[PDB]
Amino acid sequence: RGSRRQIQRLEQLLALYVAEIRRLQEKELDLSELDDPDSAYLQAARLKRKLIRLFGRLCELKDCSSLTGRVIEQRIPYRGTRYPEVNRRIERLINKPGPDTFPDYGDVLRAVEKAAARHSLGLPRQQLQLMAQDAFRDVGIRLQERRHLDLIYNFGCHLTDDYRPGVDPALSDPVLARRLRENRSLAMSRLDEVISKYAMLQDKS
Amino acid sequence: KPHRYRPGTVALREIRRYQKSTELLIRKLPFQRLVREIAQDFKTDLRFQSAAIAALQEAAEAFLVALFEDTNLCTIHAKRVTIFPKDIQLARRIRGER
Amino acid sequence: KVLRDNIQGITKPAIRRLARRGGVKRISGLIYEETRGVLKVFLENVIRDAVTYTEHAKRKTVTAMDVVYALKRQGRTLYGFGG
Repeated sequence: RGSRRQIQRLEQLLALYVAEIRRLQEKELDLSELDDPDSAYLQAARLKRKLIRLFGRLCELKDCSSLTGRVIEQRIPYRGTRYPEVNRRIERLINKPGPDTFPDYGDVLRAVEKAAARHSLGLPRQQLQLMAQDAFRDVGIRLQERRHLDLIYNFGCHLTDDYRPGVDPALSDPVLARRLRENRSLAMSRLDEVISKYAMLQDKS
Repeated sequence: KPHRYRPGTVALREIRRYQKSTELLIRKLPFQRLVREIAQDFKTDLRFQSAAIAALQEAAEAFLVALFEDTNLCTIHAKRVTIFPKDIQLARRIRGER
Repeated sequence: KVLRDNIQGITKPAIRRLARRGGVKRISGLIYEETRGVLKVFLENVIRDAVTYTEHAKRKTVTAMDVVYALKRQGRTLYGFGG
């Protein structure tokens, strides 16, 4: 157990950092400020970092974990093959902590081959390859799902927390809706055009 | 099961969002400068809430990453390859947005 | 014949890390400029919508809310947010 007084002071500091972050989040930046290394966006970012460090030190003082309840902390089970050795290995590979855990096909195949050669399961190469393809697919879908949820449940700030789709001004203003619709046609073409542009360049090399 | 710290002065959802902010991979200064580069083509009198720049960065990074996730998931080879533009494009046509 | 493009902007390491976060461990030369291009286009798309909302409200400031309304219209990235 940690000093109640020091916990108290550190938590007050934490609240102070929050108030200042909200203040900074509401600052309006003109074009010259967006060219500024000291802008409110960078000040706010650096403060968020300070706050996370303080939070970590508080976890240390409370003898708790460093976990915040992020969706990506949630474990994705994989039971998909008929070999539990393989299954536990794949589950292991996809539950490594952090924002960067996304295996490629080679990672999955290597995990399958490693589990097989380790446990002497005598699986030939094509059975291994097929198992790895099916598995990679399954885990791919679940990893993308977990990141999507982690994004949309963690997005924005107090200024956006009261957002709901039924309040979209476009719903009551046909002029606005028509402009947005035009915009959307353009947006789609522009994205397709940049993708296509770099493919078309890849050829010319 | 690990023990979870729950601050009295600050909700965990706030903490989660700040953490994610520290997880972004594009330097924030070049990012705001890219937003500035784009904005000056629209209107010279435009301003942005700081939080709007944050929302833009978080969404933008998720957009790019998902392009690479789709590419990854469509790439199946015994030995690793280097990802090229045509791989991006093909993956996008297969599992991506139209 | 190889040439190094000059860049003021998003550096190679960030782009390699974004690709890696996607599970892609190796990327071509054209990938870096494509990632910058694609990023610029996405941002233009979002900001074009956001500013359409900003002007509809008769403001000179793009708010976080404007950006949300715009992002919701960009397809899957923000899909489901807010319900």
